[PDB]
Amino acid sequence: SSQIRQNYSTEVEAAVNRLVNLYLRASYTYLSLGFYFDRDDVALEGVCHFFRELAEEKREGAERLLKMQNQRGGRALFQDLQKPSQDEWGTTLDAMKAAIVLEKSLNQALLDLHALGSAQADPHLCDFLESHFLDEEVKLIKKMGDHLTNIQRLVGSQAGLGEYLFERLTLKH
Amino acid sequence: SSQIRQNYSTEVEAAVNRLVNLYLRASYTYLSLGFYFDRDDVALEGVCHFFRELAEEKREGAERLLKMQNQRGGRALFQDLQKPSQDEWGTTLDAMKAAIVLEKSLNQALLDLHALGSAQADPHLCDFLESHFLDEEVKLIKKMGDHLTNIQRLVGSQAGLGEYLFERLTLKH
Amino acid sequence: SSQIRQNYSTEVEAAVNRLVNLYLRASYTYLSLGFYFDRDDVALEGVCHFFRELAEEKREGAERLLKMQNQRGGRALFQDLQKPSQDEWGTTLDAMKAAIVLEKSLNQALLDLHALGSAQADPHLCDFLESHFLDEEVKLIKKMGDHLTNIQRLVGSQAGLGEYLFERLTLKH
Amino acid sequence: SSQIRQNYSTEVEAAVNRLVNLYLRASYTYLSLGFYFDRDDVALEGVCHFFRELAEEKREGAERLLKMQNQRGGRALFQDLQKPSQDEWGTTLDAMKAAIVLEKSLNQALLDLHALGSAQADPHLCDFLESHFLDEEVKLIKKMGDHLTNIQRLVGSQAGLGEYLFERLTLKH
Ligand SMILES: [Cl-]
Ligand SMILES: [Cl-]
Ligand SMILES: [Cl-]
Ligand SMILES: [Cl-]
Repeated sequence: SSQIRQNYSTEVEAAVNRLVNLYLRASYTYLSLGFYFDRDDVALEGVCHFFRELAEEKREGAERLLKMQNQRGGRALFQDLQKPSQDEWGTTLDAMKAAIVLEKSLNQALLDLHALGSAQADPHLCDFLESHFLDEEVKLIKKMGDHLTNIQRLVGSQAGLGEYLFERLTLKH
Repeated sequence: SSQIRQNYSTEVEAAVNRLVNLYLRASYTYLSLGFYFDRDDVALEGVCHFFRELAEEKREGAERLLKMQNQRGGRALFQDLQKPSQDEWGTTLDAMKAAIVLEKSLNQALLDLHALGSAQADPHLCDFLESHFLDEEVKLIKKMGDHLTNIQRLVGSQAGLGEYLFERLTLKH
Repeated sequence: SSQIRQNYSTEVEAAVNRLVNLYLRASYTYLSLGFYFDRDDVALEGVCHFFRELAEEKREGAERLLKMQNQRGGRALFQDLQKPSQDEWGTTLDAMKAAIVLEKSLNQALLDLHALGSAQADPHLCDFLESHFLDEEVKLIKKMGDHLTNIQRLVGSQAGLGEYLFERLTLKH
Repeated sequence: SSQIRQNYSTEVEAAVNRLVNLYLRASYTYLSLGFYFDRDDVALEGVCHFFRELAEEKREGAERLLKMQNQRGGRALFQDLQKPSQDEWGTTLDAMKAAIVLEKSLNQALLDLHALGSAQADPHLCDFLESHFLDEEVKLIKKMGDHLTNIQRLVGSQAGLGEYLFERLTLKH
C-alpha cells in the first residue's frame, strides 16, 4: 500500500476514479460518432476525423488522471463502461449538439471535482485540473459552439448542400 | 517648448490632434467589430480577422501622426475616446457597410486637413498625408467596395450560405 | 446568444468588461507618456521606448481578456475611454512614480476580480488571471521599483546628468 | 541650348542655382565644424564625425539639385562660395545651436522655392523638393533639437563632464 500518500482524501480518490470512467465513456461515444460518419451512406470524412480525434483526446485525459492517481498514492479502480447512448447519430448538426451536451457534462464533473478539492484543501489536485483540463475544456466547447453556429447557418439555407460545404471547408480532411 | 518649430501653424497642430482622436476611435470601433465576429453565436473567423487587422492599421496611423506632430514641434493633446456607435454589428453586410461609412469619414478628414495645409502653405504636411495616408485610404475603400459587392451578390441568393462562403473563400482565415 | 456559457456569472462578466476598460485606459496613458518623452524639449529616447512598450503590453492584456470573455460566452461591452490624467508628465522620476501608481491600481483590480471569481467558484477565471496576469504584474512592479530607486539615487546627486545616464545606461535605446 | 525644357521658368532656374550655392556653403560650414572638433585642444571625435557626415549630406544635396537642373534643361551657374561665418566654434552646445540656425535657414530656402514652384505651376519641382529634401530636413532638425536638449541638460550640471558624456554615449565614434 502507500508509503507516499499525503493530503489525498478518500473522497477525491473515489471521485478521480469516477472521472476516469466518464472520460473513457466519452472516448467510447466519440469512437461511435466517428465510425458513424465513415458509413458509406453518411460519408462525411471531415466529421469522422473530428470525432476520432476527440476519442483520442478523451482517452489521453483518462490516462493522465490515472497517472495522477498513482502519483498521489491512490488506487485506480475500473468499472464497466456503458455503451454510447445512440447507435446512429443523425446529421452533422444532431451530432455536434450531442457532443456539446457531452462536453458540458464532463466540464461540470471537472468543476465538481475542483470544488471537492478546494473544500478538502488539496491544492495539487486543484492545480492539476486547472493546468491540464479546465482551459482545454473551455476552448473545446467554444470551438463546438462556433461549429454549431456555422452548421445552423448552412442547413437553414439548404440542408444537404450546407452539410457538405461545412465538411469540405471548415473541417480538416 | 520648441526650438525646432518652423512653418507649422497652430491650426494644423490642432487639426492633427483631432485626427489622432479620429484614428484611435476608428481603431476602437474595429476592435469591437472584430470581437463581435468572434462570438460563439456569430463565429465568422475571417471577418473577425479582417476587422482586427484594421484596428491595428488605424492605431498605427495614429502613432504615425503623433510621431509627425513631435517632428514638427507641435504638442500632442489627447482627448477622451468615444465608445463605438453600436454594441452589436449585425451581419457581415451590415458590418462592411458600417466600415465603408467610417472610412469615408476618415478620408474626408484627411482631405480637409490636406486643404488646410495647402491653404497654410505647409508642403511637408501635404506630402506627409499624400505619402502615408491618402493612397492607403483609396486602396482600402476600393477593397471594401469590392467586398460589399461580393457579399450583396451572395446574400441575395441565400443569406446564411452566402455569408459562410464569403468568409471561407474571400477572407483570410 | 449563448449555447456555451457554463459557470460564468453575470458579476464576473461585467467585471471583465470593466477590467478591459481599465487596461485600455492604461494603454492610452502609456501612449501619452511615450510621446511626451519623444518631444524635442524632453528627448529621452529610452524612456519613450519603455512606455511605448508598456502601451502595447496593456493593449495585449485587454485583447486577451476580450478573447476570454468570448471563450466563456460572455458579451464584450465597450465604454468611453477617459483621457490620461496629465498632458505633461514632468521628469523621468515623476513619470516612473505615476507608472507605479497606475500599475498598483491595475494589480488591485486583478486581485479584486480574482476574489470575485473565488467567491463565485469560477476556477477557470481564477487560473486565467494567475497564469496570464498576476505574475506579469508582480514582475513589472518589481522592475519599476528597481528603476525608481536607481533614478532617485541619480537625481539626488545632479538631476540633469543623472537623468541622462539612467536613460543611456539602464533603458534600452 | 534646350530641346528638352518644358514648363521650367527662368525664375525657378535661377532660384535652383542659388539653392545649390546655399547647400555648398552649408557643406563648407560643416567641414569647418568637423575639423574644429578634431583639434588636439578640442578632441571630441563623435562631434567631429557628426559634422563631417553633414558636410557630405549637404554636398550630395547640391549634386542632386544640379542633376535636376540638367534634367529640366536649365543651366547650372556657379558663384563664389563664402567662407564659414566663424573660424572657431566654441563648445558642443555653441556648435549645435549654430547648426540648427543653419538648417532652419536652408529649410526656409526650400520652402520659399516650393512656394515659387507652386505659384509657377511646376509640379515636378514641387514633388522633387517634397520627395528628396523637405522630410529629410524636418527629420534632421528634430534630431538636432533632441541633441540640443540633451547637451543643455548635461552642461547645466557640470560642463566638461557633460560634454564628454554626450560625445561618448550619444554620438557615434
Ligand atoms: Cl447503458
Ligand atoms: Cl459616445
Ligand atoms: Cl476624464
Ligand atoms: Cl564672407
